[PDB]
Amino acid sequence: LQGIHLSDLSYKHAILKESQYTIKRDVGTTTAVTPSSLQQEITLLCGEILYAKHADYKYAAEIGIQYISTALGSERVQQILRNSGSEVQVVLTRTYSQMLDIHGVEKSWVEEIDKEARKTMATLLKESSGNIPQNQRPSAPDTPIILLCVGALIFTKLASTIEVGLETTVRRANRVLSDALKRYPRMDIPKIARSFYDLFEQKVYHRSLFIEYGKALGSSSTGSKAESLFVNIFMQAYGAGQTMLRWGVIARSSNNIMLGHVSVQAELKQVTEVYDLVREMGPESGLLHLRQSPKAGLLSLANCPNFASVVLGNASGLGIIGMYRGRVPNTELFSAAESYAKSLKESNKIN
Amino acid sequence: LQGIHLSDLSYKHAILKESQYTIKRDVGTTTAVTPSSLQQEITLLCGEILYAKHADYKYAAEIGIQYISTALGSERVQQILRNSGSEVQVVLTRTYSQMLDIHGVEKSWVEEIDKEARKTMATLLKESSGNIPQNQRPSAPDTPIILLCVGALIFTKLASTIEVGLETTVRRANRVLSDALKRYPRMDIPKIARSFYDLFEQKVYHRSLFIEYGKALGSSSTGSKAESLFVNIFMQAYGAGQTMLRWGVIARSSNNIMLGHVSVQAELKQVTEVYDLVREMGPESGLLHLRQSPKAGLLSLANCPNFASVVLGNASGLGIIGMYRGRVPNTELFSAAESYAKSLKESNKIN
RNA sequence: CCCCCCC
RNA sequence: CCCCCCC
RNA sequence: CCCCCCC
Repeated sequence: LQGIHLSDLSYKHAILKESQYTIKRDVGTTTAVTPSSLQQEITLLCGEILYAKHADYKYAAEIGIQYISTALGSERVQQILRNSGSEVQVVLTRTYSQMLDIHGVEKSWVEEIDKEARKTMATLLKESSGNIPQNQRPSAPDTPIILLCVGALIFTKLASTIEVGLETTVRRANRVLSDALKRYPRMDIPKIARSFYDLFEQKVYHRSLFIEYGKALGSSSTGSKAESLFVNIFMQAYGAGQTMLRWGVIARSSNNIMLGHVSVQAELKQVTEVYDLVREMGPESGLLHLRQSPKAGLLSLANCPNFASVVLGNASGLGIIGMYRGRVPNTELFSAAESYAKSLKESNKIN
Repeated sequence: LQGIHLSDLSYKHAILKESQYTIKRDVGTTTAVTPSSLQQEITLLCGEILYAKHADYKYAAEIGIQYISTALGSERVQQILRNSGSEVQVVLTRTYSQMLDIHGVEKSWVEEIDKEARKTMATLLKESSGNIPQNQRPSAPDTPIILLCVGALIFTKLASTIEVGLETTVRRANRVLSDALKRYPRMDIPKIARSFYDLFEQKVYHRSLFIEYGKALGSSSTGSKAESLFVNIFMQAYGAGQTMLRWGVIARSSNNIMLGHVSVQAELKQVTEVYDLVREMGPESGLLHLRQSPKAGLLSLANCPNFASVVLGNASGLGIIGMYRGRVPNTELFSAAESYAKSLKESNKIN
């Protein structure tokens, strides 16, 4: 019975990877970038969104991506978008009287944001004592990273739903971005997070651009505290969309007894096949669901309902499951595993 | 008695593979493609089929394949059709007053679809408040993928019959494509599925084209949710036409005792020969029945009636068999295996 | 179809 | 998010 | 002849 063996998942991945034809999408579309020579200007804009209370926050995500384009460069951004499987043609950014004319961003919106911020600055300078510290002004150099930090908070929740993503973004930004909130009392994290979620859903190639910024930021030798925060959040997004694999390795670490049941041991073979596929893809496997790479879904453990039920039960017993909205296929295994996991958690055994 | 050994299946595959002559079919036939430069137009068409209620849905499959041709490119599509063993000459697509003139698709049909959709758009804009969201309009960029998703749903049922294929397509599309159904309330999945089944049966080389799209989609680094859904369904079609091999490896995983009977052990040798042939073909073995490759049928286990009866009985015991319409050659083994499989399923044993 | 928690 | 002492 | 279920 040794030769009755199939190896379907390896075959599916082999078909998907060895393709001699390249897909083509977004052929007639264009997007905006800003060259690095305008960074000192875009910083102002990226901060002139933050300390004023604006009626419309529609293109804040585009301004964050513009700052990313200044950091990487126009040519590198065009190359990344082209190599992301999307033939979107970059349109450069110009200046006019100075302010920016970003492609796809109406000049009325930029003028409105600038005028609102100038009025707020005049109000906070006329009434107050004129003692604005160095960190409270819009031209601070970490403001674009603070906006990209809101973008990165909503980035970690791209596998989740929109409402959960916004709630988590606001909840985590009231604490993660406490210092920026103190510096800028009136920054509307909900609306900026909504703009960033809309951008990531509509223009999916900007997810690849956003990931390249994380790499270009993580590889740097030095950085400010805003950039260190951004990289921390970006790496917190790494295993997004594959929490089932992480909880499975957690269950294996917990030495759950129900892993030895007959059906779990039956499915362990193809489970190990999924993990082998993870290793085969390697470091870029974690970014599959963040990029919405169609190759994602080869890592799904949905074809092993009993293993998934045991792992979810173990997670629920340890309290890791939290408020996870996933499905439990086999409820009896789930309840037994949850009970055993709680029993193991309660007991304190030391070797 | 060691030398009394034949190895017929390896010899049959050796004859089939080592052929110095190439077959020629469809010599005088032609088909239509659309170059990538017209993608932004074809998208409109592929969506202008979806939100209106059309009397005739005859060429919807051809419009989906046209979008595939835009994605891959005209030259790559001609090369794939030529390398699929079919000498069909691609005819390019032109525009006229703008609309498309697709070869083999009557201009009356395209005009009818466009006019019906325009009338529906006028009716839903005049009566309603003129608040059409960004996802509900025909020019949405995932509409061609939604049509190809209906095509992929009926693609997974090409080994099955037409009526079963249509019923399964409608049943699965009411849930898989729920979001598109909400966005486009009036999309007739039955008629579009009928058009796609007709296309796949008549023009069999388009199955190869359709498979190339799946690969060109799976190899991409990023994709929208429609394309991720399409790749998920396309990979769900992988082992199509060879569920007997999958249920055999399932039975081996179940450690069915009746695998050790005399006749099953007699046939296990040539069964292992079939599985070895599967490995010999490798990753492309799963797509044999989807492509209607004549080499398919070398993977048939119909020459092992007792092994097939035991495997089907095991599947019926575990409940996997569902409503499978296959034949049970040896009924006694089938009933005993089904009884044992139910007994194993009922008992809950943990190691 | 997949995904879905917390930091 | 991370970090947080003493020399 | 082969294929035939569910997701």
